[PDB]
Amino acid sequence: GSQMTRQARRLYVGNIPFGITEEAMMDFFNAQMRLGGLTQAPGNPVLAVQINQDKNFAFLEFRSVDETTQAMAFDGIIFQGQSLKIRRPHDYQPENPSVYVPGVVSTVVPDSAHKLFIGGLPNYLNDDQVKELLTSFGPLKAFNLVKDSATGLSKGYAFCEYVDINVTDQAIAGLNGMQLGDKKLLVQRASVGAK
Repeated sequence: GSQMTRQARRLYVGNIPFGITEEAMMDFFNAQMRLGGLTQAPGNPVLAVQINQDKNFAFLEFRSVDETTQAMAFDGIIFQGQSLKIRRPHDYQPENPSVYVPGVVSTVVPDSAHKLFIGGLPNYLNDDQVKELLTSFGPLKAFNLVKDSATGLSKGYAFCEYVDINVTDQAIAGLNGMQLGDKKLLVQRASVGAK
C-alpha cells in the first residue's frame, strides 16, 4: 500500500497465543472483522502479519486507514484463550473507532477510583477463564491479566474495571479472601496497594 499512510495502517498485537502462525492470525482478524461488519468494502482488510516469535507479538498491516482505526476496537478480543492487546505503533502520530463491538473488553485499565486489583490467581488460568470468573458479578469495561514479560505466562494477578461501578464492591465482598487451591485471592481497589 501507500508508503505515506503505512504508519496509519499498522497495529501492534500483543499477548498472542503461543505457536500461532502468521496465517492463522491473518485469517482470524479477517474473519472477525468481516463477521462483525468492521469492513468498509468487500474483501479482506488485513494484508500482512509479521510475528515476533520470541516476544509473542505481531504487527498487522491493513489495506486502509479507516479499517485500521476500526481494528483498534478489537483490543481485548479473545483468541485461543488470550486477550489480544491491540495498540498503535509507538511511531504513529494522527484515530478513534466509530463503532464498538459486543463481547470485547478493552485491555486498557487506567488508574481510577474503581479499578480493581485481583491477586493470588492460579497461574494456569488464561485470560478468558479469569475474565469469566470476574464477569460473574457483572460485565467488565476493562481487564488485563499480567503476564511474564519473558515467557508471556500469567504472573498470577490482574486488574479490571466493571461497567457498573457499583459492582466493584460486590466483587470485593464475593472474591476477597476466596480460596483457590492453596492460594487466597486479594481483591481490593488497586489504589490501595499501588507502588
